[PDB]
Amino acid sequence: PTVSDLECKITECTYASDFGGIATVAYKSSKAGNCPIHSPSGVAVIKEN
Amino acid sequence: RDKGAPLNDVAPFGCSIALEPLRAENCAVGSIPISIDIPDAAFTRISET
Repeated sequence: PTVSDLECKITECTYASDFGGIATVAYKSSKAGNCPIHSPSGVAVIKEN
Repeated sequence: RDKGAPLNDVAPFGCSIALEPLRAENCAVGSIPISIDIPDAAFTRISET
């Protein structure tokens, strides 16, 4: 991993849903890796980790 | 014989009035409200990039 230039764009969402939110995180890495996707919220969770 | 301007023949939309339930065919009349389901396939992948 090396993470730089991170942005979140939400393309579409279902309002306050089970996992009805679809968003894309576009990014730059200096070294490709696998980075954990996350939200520290308890009123929101990311489906994937 | 009082055909000096039947509505078919002066139809100001070029409607070919046709008979039986009655209809005005191939007009230039109005503007048409359309609720159109756009295919998601005809937008970009997930990002304007």
